[PDB]
Amino acid sequence: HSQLMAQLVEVIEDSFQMKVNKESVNYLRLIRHIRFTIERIKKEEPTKEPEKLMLLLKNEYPLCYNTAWKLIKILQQTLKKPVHEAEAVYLTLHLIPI
Amino acid sequence: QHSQLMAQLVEVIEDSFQMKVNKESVNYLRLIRHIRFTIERIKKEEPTKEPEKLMLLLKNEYPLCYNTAWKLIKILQQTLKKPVHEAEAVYLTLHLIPINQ
Repeated sequence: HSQLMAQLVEVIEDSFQMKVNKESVNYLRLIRHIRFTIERIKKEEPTKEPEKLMLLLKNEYPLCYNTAWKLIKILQQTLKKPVHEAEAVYLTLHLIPI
Repeated sequence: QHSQLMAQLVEVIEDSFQMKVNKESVNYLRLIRHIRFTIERIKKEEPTKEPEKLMLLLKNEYPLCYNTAWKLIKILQQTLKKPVHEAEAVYLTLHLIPINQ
């Protein structure tokens, strides 16, 4: 899907008004994710909703991810209630901009 | 309140990122609002509809990456001629975020 991948890349460059770093880990990862999503779509297999997101966030933003978990550690120690993993995902996403 | 708890969460954030949060800024306010909601869901022991919640979060907080992901998803659907699920837009947004920055 050479022309398809090129077109997807162009939409991203136009939209974000940047040129991709084709050297970078983030880019290499994106193209691999797109190639794999193509296959899942062809096969009509479901997306993994949950624990997949966690690994992704850990790899893309280790510092925000681990920061989320230190927050959650303090919350558990204080409030004593269990913490559903989905909470580390939301916090990681709220921390990235800071 | 959870005032001291909040204060302690913010120090930890400041120290992790090697920064000072301007406590008279919109991003100090945004941050603590999201954090109080986390506390409330933990204390009250409430689960979230995770695909549903992420889509809402991303739309509000990463609107450029989210909207661009939806455009890509529609291209894939039209080219491959297959259904695409909502979860794709989410996982694709998360790969774009580090790209836009």
